[PDB]
Amino acid sequence: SGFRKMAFPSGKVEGCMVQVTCGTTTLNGLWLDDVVYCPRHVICTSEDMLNPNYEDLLIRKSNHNFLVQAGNVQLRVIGHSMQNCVLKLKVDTANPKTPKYKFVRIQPGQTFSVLACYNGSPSGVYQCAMRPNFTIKGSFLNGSCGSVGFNIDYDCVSFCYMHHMELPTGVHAGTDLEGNFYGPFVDRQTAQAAGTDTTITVNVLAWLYAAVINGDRWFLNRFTTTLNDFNLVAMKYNYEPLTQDHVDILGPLSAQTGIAVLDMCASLKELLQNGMNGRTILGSALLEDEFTPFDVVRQCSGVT
Amino acid sequence: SGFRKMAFPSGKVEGCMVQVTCGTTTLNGLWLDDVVYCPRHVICTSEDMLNPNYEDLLIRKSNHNFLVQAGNVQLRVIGHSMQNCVLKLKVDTANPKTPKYKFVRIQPGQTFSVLACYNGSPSGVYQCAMRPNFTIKGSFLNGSCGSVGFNIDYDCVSFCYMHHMELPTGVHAGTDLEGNFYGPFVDRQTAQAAGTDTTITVNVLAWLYAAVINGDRWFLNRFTTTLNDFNLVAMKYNYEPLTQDHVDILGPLSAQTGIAVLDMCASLKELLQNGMNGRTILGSALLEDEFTPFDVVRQCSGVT
Ligand SMILES: *CC(=O)N1CCN(Cc2cccs2)CC1
Ligand SMILES: *CC(=O)N1CCN(Cc2cccs2)CC1
Repeated sequence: SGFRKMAFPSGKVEGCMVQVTCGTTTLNGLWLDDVVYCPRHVICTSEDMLNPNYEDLLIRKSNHNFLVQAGNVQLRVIGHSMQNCVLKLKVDTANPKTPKYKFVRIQPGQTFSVLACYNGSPSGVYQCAMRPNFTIKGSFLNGSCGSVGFNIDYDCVSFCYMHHMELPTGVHAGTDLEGNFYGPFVDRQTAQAAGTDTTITVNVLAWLYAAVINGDRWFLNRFTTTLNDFNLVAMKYNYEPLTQDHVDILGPLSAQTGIAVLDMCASLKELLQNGMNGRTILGSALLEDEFTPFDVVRQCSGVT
Repeated sequence: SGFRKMAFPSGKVEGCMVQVTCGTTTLNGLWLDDVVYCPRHVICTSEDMLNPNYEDLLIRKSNHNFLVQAGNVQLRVIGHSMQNCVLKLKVDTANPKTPKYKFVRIQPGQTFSVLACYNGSPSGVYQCAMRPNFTIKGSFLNGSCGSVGFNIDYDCVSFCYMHHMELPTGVHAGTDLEGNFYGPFVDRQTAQAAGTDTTITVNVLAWLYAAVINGDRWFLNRFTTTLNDFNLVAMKYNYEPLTQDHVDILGPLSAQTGIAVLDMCASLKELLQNGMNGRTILGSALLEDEFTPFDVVRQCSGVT
């Protein structure tokens, strides 16, 4: 028992982190097979970041200008190309620690682990979610760019995020491993404001199921609701509308606990309207929305 | 910017996890050099757990009865001994992935990362603190015992915890790597109740400093207090008394932010007496106490 914000074991990803330096700029790169992936803004000076023309800036860079270092050993760059907002640096050596991997582009509401790195060296691992406004709430200082987000399915790492930017509001923006940003963000030092950070309703319900499984049951009530009635309340509280697809995904949690999804919706509706009244659920005083239904099942069953 | 509950990268510890089976019982073991460490309750049947006499039960076990498997390869057990509540199984092969390591016994208030494992296989990593009542609030199902808690200082892993038990209240108890339990807990299926889970005051203040560094400043007020005045409030709210040692440890955070430790104490005092009023600090609606002053400095500076 017990329920924690848990990240995937990071070892498989630690074996892929390298340092990439171009001129005076240093960030992280992801070494998979004979390719090192990194944000294209590694070619920029802080002055270039104002209105960069990446294709033009890249013309002034040759293979020998990209310094790639894995631990204390240098990798030889034999090619470079730009794909959207990432650079792909072909090196002459395949990463011997390359795990089974995939590049996936996640949807908002999906969670992942981040291995925050500086100078190609891992500093820590934490769990994130792709917010409905396509930002993530991470922990990233200067030098952390190129750190990646991932999920693991037994022995295959699905990389889903690469860190590129911090908005003036302290929230983060990045790309998938094809270099396409999540949301409307651009790799430029300009005014970029995030939209409404709505709450991921299906995740809150999954977390309420985890609370019941782990003994926290005070919030269970004698009520039920419908999807349409619940959604009137979800609209008022800036929660994502709940769909039948979300109800279907909560099926296994409903089956395990014996609590119908719409009854859990009614508990969530009372929690939104009445508040917590100074009480906690799984050690939290707010409704947690960065656990998906799959994360709850995984943690509650002990998948390795 | 951004501040997250961050665990250490787990790779160094993943390389040490093995499965240990004795009879019909399977849990995790920690393989360092040619020794595998695991909870001594691996020798028990659920029936033995009621009132086990470990020295007597161990007499019926020989080296060949301890099945140790690292991945899909079996390790040969050439010796076994009991040290307090852990068994040390000497194997004929040194773990080639043994990192630089130390065994440390932590104090309450200290934080650490847990690599939750099942059948010697890592499932996830999360951050914990040794509570003032010597329990930890983890996420551990049957089979998770033998999972370890650790801190890393650059390339040396300091192992501080090994999972052994879950109390009826859903909280966890375990030992250091010498087999001595934290607190008064015993490895027996008996009535064991935890004492008051008081809040780690110095950790809350460190986290308030992290909030100011990361932009959350609404709780800063025009007041100050003394250690004795603050402690009258800390007593009322089940917070640990603050000492001059704690004030000294907060020195670097005070220096960085320009906020005197006693002024931050006064902010915390108002937060305790007035509550949050529906507001949040670093995405939390309660005062977080599982970040030490050292964790805050580490995360805010990017130590790898
Ligand atoms: C994440 C990180 O390391 N940095 C340093 C480089 N910086 C370049 C810029 C991208 C957009 C505007 S400036 C991003 C943050
Ligand atoms: C943590 C874990 O794997 N388990 C299974 C074995 N169980 C034995 C007992 C220890 C004290 C009472 S029963 C502990 C939990």
